[PDB]
Amino acid sequence: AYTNSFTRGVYYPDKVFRSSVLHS
Amino acid sequence: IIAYTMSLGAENSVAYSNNSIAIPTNFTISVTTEILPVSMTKTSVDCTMYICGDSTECSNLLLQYGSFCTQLNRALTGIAVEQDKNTQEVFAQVKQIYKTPPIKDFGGFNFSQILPDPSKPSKRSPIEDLLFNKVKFNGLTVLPPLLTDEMIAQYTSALLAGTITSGWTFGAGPALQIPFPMQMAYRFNGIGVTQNVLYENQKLIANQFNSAIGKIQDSLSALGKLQDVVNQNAQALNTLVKQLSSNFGAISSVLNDILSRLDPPEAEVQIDRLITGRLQSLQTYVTQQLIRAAEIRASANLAATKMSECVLGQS
Amino acid sequence: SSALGKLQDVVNQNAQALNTLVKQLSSNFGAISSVLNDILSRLDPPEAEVQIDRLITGRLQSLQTYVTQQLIRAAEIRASANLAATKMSECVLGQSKRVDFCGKGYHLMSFPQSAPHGVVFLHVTYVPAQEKNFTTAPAICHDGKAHFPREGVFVSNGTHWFVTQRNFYEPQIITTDNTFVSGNCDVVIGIVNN
Amino acid sequence: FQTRAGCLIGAEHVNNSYECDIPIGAGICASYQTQSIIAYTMSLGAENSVAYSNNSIAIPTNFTISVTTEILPVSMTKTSVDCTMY
Amino acid sequence: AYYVGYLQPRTFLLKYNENGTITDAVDCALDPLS
Amino acid sequence: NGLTGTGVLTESNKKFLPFQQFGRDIADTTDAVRDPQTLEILDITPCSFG
Ligand SMILES: *[C@@H]1O[C@H](CO)[C@@H](O[C@@H]2O[C@H](CO)[C@@H](O)[C@H](O)[C@H]2NC(C)=O)[C@H](O)[C@H]1NC(C)=O
Ligand SMILES: *[C@@H]1O[C@H](CO)[C@@H](O[C@@H]2O[C@H](CO)[C@@H](O)[C@H](O)[C@H]2NC(C)=O)[C@H](O)[C@H]1NC(C)=O
Ligand SMILES: *[C@@H]1O[C@H](CO)[C@@H](O[C@@H]2O[C@H](CO)[C@@H](O)[C@H](O)[C@H]2NC(C)=O)[C@H](O)[C@H]1NC(C)=O
Ligand SMILES: *[C@@H]1O[C@H](CO)[C@@H](O[C@@H]2O[C@H](CO)[C@@H](O)[C@H](O)[C@H]2NC(C)=O)[C@H](O)[C@H]1NC(C)=O
Ligand SMILES: *[C@@H]1O[C@H](CO)[C@@H](O[C@@H]2O[C@H](CO)[C@@H](O)[C@H](O)[C@H]2NC(C)=O)[C@H](O)[C@H]1NC(C)=O
Ligand SMILES: *[C@@H]1O[C@H](CO)[C@@H](O[C@@H]2O[C@H](CO)[C@@H](O)[C@H](O)[C@H]2NC(C)=O)[C@H](O)[C@H]1NC(C)=O
Ligand SMILES: *[C@@H]1O[C@H](CO)[C@@H](O[C@@H]2O[C@H](CO)[C@@H](O)[C@H](O)[C@H]2NC(C)=O)[C@H](O)[C@H]1NC(C)=O
Ligand SMILES: *[C@@H]1O[C@H](CO)[C@@H](O)[C@H](O)[C@H]1NC(C)=O
Ligand SMILES: *[C@@H]1O[C@H](CO)[C@@H](O)[C@H](O)[C@H]1NC(C)=O
Ligand SMILES: *[C@@H]1O[C@H](CO)[C@@H](O)[C@H](O)[C@H]1NC(C)=O
Repeated sequence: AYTNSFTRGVYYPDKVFRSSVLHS
Repeated sequence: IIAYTMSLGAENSVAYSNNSIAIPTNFTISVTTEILPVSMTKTSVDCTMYICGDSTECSNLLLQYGSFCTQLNRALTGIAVEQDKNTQEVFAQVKQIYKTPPIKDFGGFNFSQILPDPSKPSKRSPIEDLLFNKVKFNGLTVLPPLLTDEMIAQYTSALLAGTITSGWTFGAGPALQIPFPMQMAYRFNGIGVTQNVLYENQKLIANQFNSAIGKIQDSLSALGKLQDVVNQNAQALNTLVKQLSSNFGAISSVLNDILSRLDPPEAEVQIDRLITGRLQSLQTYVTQQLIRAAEIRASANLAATKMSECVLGQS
Repeated sequence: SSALGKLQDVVNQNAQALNTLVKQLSSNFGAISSVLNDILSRLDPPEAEVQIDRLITGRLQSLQTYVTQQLIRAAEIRASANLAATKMSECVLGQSKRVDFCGKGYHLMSFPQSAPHGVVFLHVTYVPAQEKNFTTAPAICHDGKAHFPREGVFVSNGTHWFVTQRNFYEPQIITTDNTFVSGNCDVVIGIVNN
Repeated sequence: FQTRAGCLIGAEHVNNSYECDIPIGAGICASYQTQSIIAYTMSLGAENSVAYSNNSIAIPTNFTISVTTEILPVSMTKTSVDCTMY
Repeated sequence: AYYVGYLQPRTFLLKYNENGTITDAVDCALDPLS
Repeated sequence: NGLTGTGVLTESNKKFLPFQQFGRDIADTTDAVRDPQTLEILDITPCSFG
C-alpha cells in the first residue's frame, strides 16, 4: 500500500531560539 | 477566475440642443480627504564602522581609497537637514499661536472632532488620534526630528483656530474676527452663489457639514501613501545589513576568520575584496536615498502650496 | 548693502565637488604609487598591467560618482528654474490671486532683477492696518423685507447702521442702491430692524 | 543635561523659550546667550487671541505698502571632463 | 503498521511562535500560491 | 562554548525550548544566550556607541 502525508516531517533545523518570525 | 476586456465607465449622451439649459435646484456639502507625505526618517551611517568594523587591518587598507567615506557622510547629512526644512515649510506657516474661544457658537457648525482634546498629554484631536493608530547596529543611527509631534499638533490647531475665527484675514496680516455664518456667506459669493442662499438654508447646510464630518471617521476607523514611504525605507535599510554576510569572492565574510587563518600578505588580498563589495553596497544605498529624498521634497512642496492656498484662502 | 545664501550655496556645492574630483588623483587604491611614471618607468608591461588596473578602477569609480551626483543636483536646479519661470509669468506679467505665491499680503505687482546665477523678485503687496471692531448683522429688516448688501458689510458704530466695503473702512448710508431684497424677515437669524 | 537626542555637556538648561538658534533635536535648541551656552525648548511663536463673538467684526482703517524679496537659482556651471586625460 | 518517506533538498517557510516553537510551515514548491 | 562576542549581559525573561542554546533576531544577530552551567537565559545588548 501507499499513503499520503499531509504536513509531516518538519524538524528544527538547529539550535538557536526564535519567536514569531516566518523564517526561510 | 475570469479574464476580460476592461470597461472605461458608464456611457451617456448629454441632451444638448441649441436652446436648452439645465439649472440646479439644490446642493450638497462634501468633505474629502487628501493625504501627503512630508518627511522621511533621518539616518546616518558611519562608513568606516560599516566597512571595516572594529578590526584595524581594515582601516589602514581603507585609508587608501581617499575621500569616498567623507562624501557619503556629507550626502546623508544633507538629506537629514532637508527633512526638517520640509516640515518647517509645511507647518510653521503662522505667526501667532491662535486659540478658539471657550464657547462654540459657530452658527450650528460643529468642529469638535477636529479641535484639540484637552484630556490628553498630546492634545491631539479625535481624527488625529485615529490617524496615529493606523500608521543599534553596525554604524547605523536614527536621529530624532527637531519638532516633536506635539509641536506639530500645536501648529495645526492654531491654523484651525485662525480659520474658524478669522476666515482668510490671518493669512494676509492681522487676524480680524468675523462671525462664522457671515464668513460662510462670503465664501458662497466666491463660488458664484448669491449669499441669501446661505442664510435661508443655514440649518440644512450645517447639518450636511456635520454628517459629512461624521462619515470621515467611519471611513477611517487610505493611509497607504505614508505607509509606503515608511516601508520603502525599512526595506532598503534591511538590505544594507544583510549585505554584510557575503564574501564577494573571498574565503569568508567575517573579518576575523579571514584574519586568524592567514598571514598578512595572504589576508590583505581577501580583505580588499571584502572592502570593495561593502563599499559598493553603501554607494548603492546612498544613491537611492538621494533619489528618494528628492521625491519626498516635491511632495512637501505640494503640501506647502496646498496649506497656503486651500487653508489660508479660497481657491 | 549692509542674504543671498541660496545662490552662495549653489555656487559652493559645485566647487566642493570639483575639488574632491581632483584630490582623488593622488590616491593609490591599493597600488605602489599614484603616479604612472613611477609604475610605468619602474616595471614591465606584463606586471605594470596589474598596478595600472588598480588605478584605472579607482579613477573610473570616482569619475562616475561625480557624474551621478551632478545629475541629481541638476534635477533640483531644474525645478527651481521651472518655479522661477512660473513666477515671472504670474507675478511680473500679471496680478496673482494665489495666496502667498507673490509675497505675503495681497499681491499688487512684482519687479525682476538679475543675480549671478538666478533671479530676485521684488514683490509689492498691500497689507491692511489699524483695525477697529464694530457690531454686525447679516441682513436688515424693513417693511417686512430682508435686505442684504450688494458688495459690503452692514456695521454699527454703536447707534447707527452703515455699509462698508470689507477691507477698508468707509461707511455709507444704507439705501436701496447698495442693498438688494429677498424674502421676509423671519427666516434669517440675526436680522436687525433699521 | 539629558536629552531625547543624547547627553549634552557644557550648556546649562534654562526654563525660558526663545526662537531656535542651533538645532539640537527633539524640540531642543542651543544658543550663546546667558555668557555661555544654554538649552531649552523652542518657541512656536507669540500668542494672539482673537476676540471672536457671534456679532462682532474688525475692519481695517489704514494700510501699508510692503515690498519683499525672493531669491531663486536658475543655472549652475557647465563643466566638461575628458575621461582619457583624467 | 509503519511508513517510510524520503528527504529531498527543499526550501520551506517556518512560522515561529512567541515561545519559539514551529506552529506552521509552507512548502514553497508545491503550487503557485505557495 | 563557542559563541564569541562583545556586549552587556542582562537577566532575561524569555523562555527557550530545552534544547536551544542561543536566540537570534530578524536580520540574524545573536541577542540571547543560555549559560551552560546554570542554564539561564541572558540578553546581549551592544556597547553604548554613537
Ligand atoms: C435639498 O436637499 C436636502 C438633502 O440634503 C433635502 O432635505 C431632506 O429632505 C428629506 C425629505 O423631506 C428629509 O427626510 C431629510 O431629513 C432632509 N435632509 C436634511 C439634511 O434636512 C431637501 O428637501 C432638498 N430640497 C429642497 C427644496 O430643499
Ligand atoms: C458635535 O458632534 C459630536 C458627534 O461627533 C457630538 O458628540 C456626541 O453627541 C451625541 C448626542 O448628540 C452623543 O450621543 C455622543 O456620545 C457624543 N459624542 C462624544 C461626546 O464624543 C457633540 O455633542 C456635537 N457638539 C455639539 C455642540 O452639539
Ligand atoms: C475688540 O473688542 C475686544 C473685546 O473687548 C477687544 O479684546 C479684548 O481686549 C482687552 C484689552 O486689550 C483684553 O484684555 C481682552 O482679553 C480682549 N478679549 C476679550 C475681552 O475677549 C479688542 O481689543 C478689540 N479690538 C480692537 C481692534 O479694538
Ligand atoms: C455714529 O456715527 C454718527 C454719524 O452719522 C454719529 O451721529 C452724528 O454725530 C455728529 C457729531 O457727533 C452729529 O453732528 C450728528 O447730529 C449725529 N447724527 C447724525 C444723524 O449725523 C454718532 O454720534 C456716532 N455714534 C458713536 C457712538 O460714535
Ligand atoms: C422688528 O420690527 C418688527 C415690526 O416693527 C417687530 O415686530 C413686532 O414685535 C412686537 C414685540 O414683539 C409685537 O408686539 C408685534 O406684534 C410685532 N409685529 C410684527 C408685524 O411682527 C419686531 O419685534 C422687531 N424686532 C425687535 C428685535 O425689536
Ligand atoms: C495711516 O497711516 C499713515 C502712516 O503709514 C499715517 O501717516 C503718518 O502720520 C504721522 C502723523 O500724522 C506722520 O508722522 C507720518 O509722517 C505719516 N506717514 C507718512 C508715510 O506720511 C496716516 O495719518 C494714517 N491715516 C489715518 C487715517 O490714520
Ligand atoms: C554543574 O556543576 C555544578 C557544581 O559544580 C552544579 O551545581 C549546584 O547547582 C544546584 C542548582 O540546581 C545547587 O542547588 C547546588 O547547591 C549547586 N552545588 C554547588 C556545590 O554549588 C550544577 O547543577 C551542574 N550543572 C547541572 C546542569 O546540573
Ligand atoms: C448670539 O448669542 C447670544 C448669546 O449671548 C444669543 O442671545 C443670540 O440669540 C445669538 N444670536 C445669533 C445671531 O446667533
Ligand atoms: C523650571 O520650572 C520647573 C517648574 O516645574 C521647576 O521645577 C524647575 O526647577 C525650573 N528650572 C530651573 C532651572 O529653575
Ligand atoms: C507558550 O505559548 C502560549 C501560547 O502561545 C502562551 O500562552 C504561554 O504563556 C507560553 N509559555 C508557556 C506555556 O510557558
